[PDB]
Amino acid sequence: GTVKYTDAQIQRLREYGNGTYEQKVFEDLASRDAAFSKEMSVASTDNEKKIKGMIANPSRHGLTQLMNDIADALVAEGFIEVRTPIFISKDALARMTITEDKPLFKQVFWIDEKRALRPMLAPNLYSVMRDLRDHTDGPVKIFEMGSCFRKESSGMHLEEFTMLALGDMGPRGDATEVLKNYISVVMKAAGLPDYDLVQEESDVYKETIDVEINGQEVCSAAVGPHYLDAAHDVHEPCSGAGFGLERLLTIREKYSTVKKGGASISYLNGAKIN
Amino acid sequence: TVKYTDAQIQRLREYGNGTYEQKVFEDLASRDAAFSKEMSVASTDNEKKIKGMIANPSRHGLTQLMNDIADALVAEGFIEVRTPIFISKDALARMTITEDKPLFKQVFWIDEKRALRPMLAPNLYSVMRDLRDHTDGPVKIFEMGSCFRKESMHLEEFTMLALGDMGPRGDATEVLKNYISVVMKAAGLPDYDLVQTIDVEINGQEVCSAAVGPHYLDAAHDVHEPCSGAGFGLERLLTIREKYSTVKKGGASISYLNGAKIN
Ligand SMILES: Nc1ncnc2c1ncn2[C@@H]1O[C@H](COP(=O)(O)OP(=O)(O)NP(=O)(O)O)[C@@H](O)[C@H]1O
Ligand SMILES: Nc1ncnc2c1ncn2[C@@H]1O[C@H](COP(=O)(O)OP(=O)(O)NP(=O)(O)O)[C@@H](O)[C@H]1O
Ligand SMILES: [NH3+][C@@H](Cc1ccc2[nH]c3ccccc3c(=O)c2c1)C(=O)O
Ligand SMILES: [Mg+2]
Ligand SMILES: [Mg+2]
Ligand SMILES: [Mg+2]
Ligand SMILES: [Mg+2]
Ligand SMILES: [Mg+2]
Repeated sequence: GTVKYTDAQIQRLREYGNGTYEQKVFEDLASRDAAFSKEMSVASTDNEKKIKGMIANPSRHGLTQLMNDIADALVAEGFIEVRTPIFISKDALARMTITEDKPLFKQVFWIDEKRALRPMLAPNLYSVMRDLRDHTDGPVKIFEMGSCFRKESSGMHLEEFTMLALGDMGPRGDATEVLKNYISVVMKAAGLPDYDLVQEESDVYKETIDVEINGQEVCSAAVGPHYLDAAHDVHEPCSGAGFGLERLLTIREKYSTVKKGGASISYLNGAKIN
Repeated sequence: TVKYTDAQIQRLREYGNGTYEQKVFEDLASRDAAFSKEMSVASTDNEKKIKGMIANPSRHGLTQLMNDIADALVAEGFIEVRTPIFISKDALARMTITEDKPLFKQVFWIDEKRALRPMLAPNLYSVMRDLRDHTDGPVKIFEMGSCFRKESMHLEEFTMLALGDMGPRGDATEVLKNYISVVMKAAGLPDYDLVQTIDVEINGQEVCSAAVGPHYLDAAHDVHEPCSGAGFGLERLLTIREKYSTVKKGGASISYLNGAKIN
């Protein structure tokens, strides 16, 4: 038939269940509602089994594990892991071209008149990369994993999310080829070797190369552009990429929403505890 | 006798991780000679350390400390959790952090109803209680993450380790002291003092506060679960272990990287 679960039913099923409910079709409302009742019980049973398993076998958190898996792969390739402050300045945002008129500006959480929660890692990474160039003539390769914040409103969007951002200044070889190779290192280390690279428009970067899995963006990457590099006193080929770690984990683990695999007081590693 | 001047101490600590406050000199000329030499050594040592990190990169020192402690706690039966940085005003109020408490004035507000967490306890206690709804046995969990406080060994953003144990125990104080030992040994700081609630100090500097039975976290229930917990400042632990001359060098920064100044 053509009858689907209602939007409310889909939300109720996804609360405790990680099935693919949006695909189901039914002949009529009675059959839809009977199937909903059955699948709500399955979802709750499966959820409880997962919680009992985590209690019986304590483990590192799934998001922490993914971070460690990727970070170890990048260190093995000669990337320095950095940690930078969550607070950044209004000026730092302006140097990314994120000023009052831009849409991303409206998504920023301000702490005071001059400081904000970072919505991206690039401002701090540009700073650190430029300073590291003072200490070497070779490539400068760094990465950070940490929380970024944006006002949002819900598909694959969190207000606090974990970005992995990498930067490579002065790469040996063509900057685009080098960028594609480091994307490959990350994706394989994350357990997601199958993905598409797709050119997309960008307010900040003009054009990005995005990593998409079945049409879902999990990363944006860019070489420069020159104006952005020069705004950070960078005067050589440069590239970087930013990955959404909860998005990666959600896709790999087949969680039905993006809210289950990261930080939460309701979910733990895909299962709802309350 | 003369010591390094206050300005000389600050200048030496900018690039250097020596212990400069103890040095004594016979006269200004010898102080100034020693200062010039120690400044030069600190700067060259710093440059070499940065060149070594570029040449042979490693996991960040703070990330490594988190992993070392986390490994040890999971081996002891603790579940790792991650909770949001944002918490509600009501959650703080249930913490007893109300408009009158001095910590309240240290809170970074995001809007009228939400703040950056100044500690991990409110979220950790909530998660422990919910996990206890799913088992008959005790629940032991930990989190490591950023907390935020307006401040004057203090950082505005710092990394807390918080661990908790809820449910049937038996000699809760000795069990809590053992969890402290597990963390401190895994961090590479086996020598410390317990002080009085229990505080952990190294040479007089607080690095952890711990408690049995903080039933104030649970005003919503008449009957409480037994519980204990402990909170550690990870930058403080790393600074002490690595002998960095300030607390600003081992954690998150755009001027320091693993103890060394990059600008
Ligand atoms: N609110 C969010 N929640 C979770 N992940 C996010 C969020 N915003 C961005 N990301 C991730 O961070 C990566 C780099 O950020 P960025 O390129 O600025 O995202 P974006 O273009 O705003 N993505 P989108 O909002 O889906 O169109 C993205 O590719 C996502 O994987
Ligand atoms: N601003 C800060 N910067 C770094 N570490 C901190 C900070 N505040 C607290 N900590 C650490 O977090 C642990 C638990 O927090 P808490 O018990 O609230 O600290 P506290 O009593 O305010 N300590 P203090 O401010 O040194 O007197 C402390 O023992 C410290 O190791
Ligand atoms: N568009 C997303 C993802 C993205 C794209 C290109 C980037 N290029 C860089 C170059 C140098 C240093 C850091 C970066 C950086 O993080 C970066 C991040 C965002 O920024 O949120
Ligand atoms: Mg967006
Ligand atoms: Mg996009
Ligand atoms: Mg994008
Ligand atoms: Mg204090
Ligand atoms: Mg204290």
